[PDB]
Amino acid sequence: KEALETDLYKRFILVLNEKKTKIRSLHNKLLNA
Amino acid sequence: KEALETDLYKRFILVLNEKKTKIRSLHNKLLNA
Amino acid sequence: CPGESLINPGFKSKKPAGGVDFD
Amino acid sequence: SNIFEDVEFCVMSGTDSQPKPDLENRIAEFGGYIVQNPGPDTYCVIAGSENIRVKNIILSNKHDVVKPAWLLECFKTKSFVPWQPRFMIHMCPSTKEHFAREYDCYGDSYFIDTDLNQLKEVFSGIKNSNEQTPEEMASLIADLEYRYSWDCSPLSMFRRHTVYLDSYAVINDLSTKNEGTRLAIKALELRFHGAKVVSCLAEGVSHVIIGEDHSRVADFKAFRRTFKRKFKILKESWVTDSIDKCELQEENQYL
Amino acid sequence: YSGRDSLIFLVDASKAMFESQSEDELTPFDMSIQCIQSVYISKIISSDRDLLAVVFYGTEKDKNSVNFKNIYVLQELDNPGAKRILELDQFKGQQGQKRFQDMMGHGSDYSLSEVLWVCANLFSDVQFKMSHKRIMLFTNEDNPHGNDSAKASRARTKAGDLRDTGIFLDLMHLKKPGGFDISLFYRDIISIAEDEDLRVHFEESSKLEDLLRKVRAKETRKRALSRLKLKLNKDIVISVGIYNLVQKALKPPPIKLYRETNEPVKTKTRTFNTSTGGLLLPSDTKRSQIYGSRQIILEKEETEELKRFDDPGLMLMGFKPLVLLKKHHYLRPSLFVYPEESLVIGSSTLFSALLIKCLEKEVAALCRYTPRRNIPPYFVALVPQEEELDDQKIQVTPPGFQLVFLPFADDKRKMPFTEKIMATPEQVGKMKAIVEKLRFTYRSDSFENPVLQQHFRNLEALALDLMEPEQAVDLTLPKVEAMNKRLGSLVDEFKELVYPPDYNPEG
DNA sequence: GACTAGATCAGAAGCAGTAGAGCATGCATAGTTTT
Repeated sequence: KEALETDLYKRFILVLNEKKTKIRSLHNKLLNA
Repeated sequence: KEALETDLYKRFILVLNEKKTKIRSLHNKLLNA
Repeated sequence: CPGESLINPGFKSKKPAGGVDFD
Repeated sequence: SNIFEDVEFCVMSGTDSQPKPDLENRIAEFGGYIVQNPGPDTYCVIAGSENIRVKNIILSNKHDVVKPAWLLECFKTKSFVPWQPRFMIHMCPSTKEHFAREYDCYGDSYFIDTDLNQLKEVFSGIKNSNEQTPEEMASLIADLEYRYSWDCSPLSMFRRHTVYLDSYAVINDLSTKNEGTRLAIKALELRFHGAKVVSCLAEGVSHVIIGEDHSRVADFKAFRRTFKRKFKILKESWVTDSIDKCELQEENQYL
Repeated sequence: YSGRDSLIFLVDASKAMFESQSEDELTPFDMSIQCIQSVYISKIISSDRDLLAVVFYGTEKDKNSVNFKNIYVLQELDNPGAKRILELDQFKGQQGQKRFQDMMGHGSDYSLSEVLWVCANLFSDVQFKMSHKRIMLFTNEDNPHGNDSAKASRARTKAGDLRDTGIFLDLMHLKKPGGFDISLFYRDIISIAEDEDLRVHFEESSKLEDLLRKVRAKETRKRALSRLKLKLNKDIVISVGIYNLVQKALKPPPIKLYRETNEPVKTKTRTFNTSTGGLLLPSDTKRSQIYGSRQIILEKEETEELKRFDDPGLMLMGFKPLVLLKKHHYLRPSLFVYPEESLVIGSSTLFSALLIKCLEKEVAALCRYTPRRNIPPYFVALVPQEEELDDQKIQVTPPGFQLVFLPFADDKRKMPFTEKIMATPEQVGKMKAIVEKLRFTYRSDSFENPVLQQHFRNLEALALDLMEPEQAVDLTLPKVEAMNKRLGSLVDEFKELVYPPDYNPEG
């Protein structure tokens, strides 16, 4: 129980940064175009 | 443990939904325009 | 002397406003 | 250091570990033209206590308030670090429009990665959400795990499985609880591990746990045969031997 | 009564003052601090020129002119302000109690003689004229010196000296575990020992409740608007004083502050000609008025001379029956006329004779009134006013004359003519029932000005940095729910008996 | 000799109260335009 919280935080971080990178790429490409 | 898991997961899904909404809005509207 | 103010000497302690109290 | 050249700042908070006059002295040392009352020219209004003056400034959307930590960050780094949602306690409409472009409704930003501390701040921002039901939440969790491939985690691996037990003298009888046995702690550990313990023998039950009493195995087999979907018969040894391995052991050896 | 009221707040700092008998109750120290703050706020609102001080005894540190031990003078006698209330606000709770213990200390010995000496010394330093001198002793120890008899005798001698000098001593005893017995020691120290104030008290004194009752109305000392001459004839003249027993209360005028440092700014108005641009003295301008397609020019001195009719004073005109006076002829708030022997000797006797005989004959003295110079005359009626006292012999209606202003022909107005429709007896009876249901007793001090009270609450909140302003209850608002409950079906019956079925008063 | 203390008079500043001027709100009435 003392570690499940951080186990969940890690996955949430991974997914959130993945989505952030996706939006970064989308906006950057559109702004360039 | 059950309460912690459910609360944290709800927390994360809200933020993920908001991020998804904004990325979708960009990719759809700003590309179409 | 009786019923004098403990804050402002020389003045009588005014009773608090009670508004309308129907009989 | 003239990092705060030709700027205006106001302070209306003396309730903090650092007294307001000390803050004014530091401001004057850093070059910010202190002002005792906000006006159209001020670039901020810092107040670490939500007193009446802060509320009055809030009630007018003509300026913005900043948590005193902004000055601490500016002084420590000696740099004009911009505002972020964590510090601000209220924004003008224009600053709100500016933030909405590079920031979501919550503190989490769009164009910059996040760190554990930032996510903690975000998870402390919003208030609450209790608009779901157990089944809906479980379906959401299962969908997330399946999509993002987190099933390898030590926990939540019993989620897809519904588990029944022979804790009642008569099947489907809630008035004959057999509390006071190792089966209770077995089930409690199972459910702690994400197992969906079901007290009613519905057609959707997928896993059944049996102890040393095999008297009612025939009834379970008959019910399984009657049902369209068959549930494998499992013993309490499988879950015990699987807990230490943190994995779902094959049911063939524990049928 | 001339001078300022001086008050010193002595607060004990012994251990017994920092213990709570019950979990949900206030320690004696907290009660004392609350009372001090309440009195400070009341003084700020009511009398801002009075002097207050705060002293502590029983502490470990010391701060006084005489360099005595175990006496900390926290605030010397000075006018009240927000800074002092905030300074006291850091002892208002348990954390405040720890802060007080760290800053000064507690649990040490003391001598009441030294404490009273320091209080007298504080009184001596004041350079203004003090009309009253008071000390309030906040303590819960009935026998401060039971072990030492010499200290008790010294305290008694010092208390006697202070009483001789003209210093009032009051004991505000707080709750004690075993009970407070004034009989033991504090009888001699106290200025006045009431007959009822001799039994053992198991609860805090009744004076704390009055102290915590916040007064938020200005108290103005007696003062004469004018000293005039009442002239029965060209040779018979008496001296009278005019007072105002009713005066409208206004918000304190705003001041103009500079925004960058909150320092006052002074203003000046000047007039300069458009062409030259230079300043024009008041002597380089005239006055104008247009009438009948012409311009009439007069100097300022003549403009003021237009208003000169007679010298200041009251001129007798005759006597009028009180029936001829009318209640709906009110024009201006009435004034009070009282004798004054300072300017003319023998005025009191003639005034008394006139008052007595006017009361006997039921007449009012008609007079011409000119308060100041360059003021056109008005007509006034002096109505006799007898002395009326309440049960406790506190005078409620003073003796003298009531000056009522009478209107001129120009002060009345013409009303549109309206046909009269009288009501049948049944409607009058139903409305009589409605009136009788809502009867109540009225007193002149039963209402408060909501605007002024809210203004003072807001100002206090802004000054002391409170979380939110306190909201005043408006007693002028009707109690609609209670009236509806009391009246019952009377309203419906009256509406049925007086209004047609399709009337719709709202529309 | 020098110096201090008490009493008293005069002038001035502060405060209270009235008067006079100015600023904003609404509507009465009439006029003008539209149909």
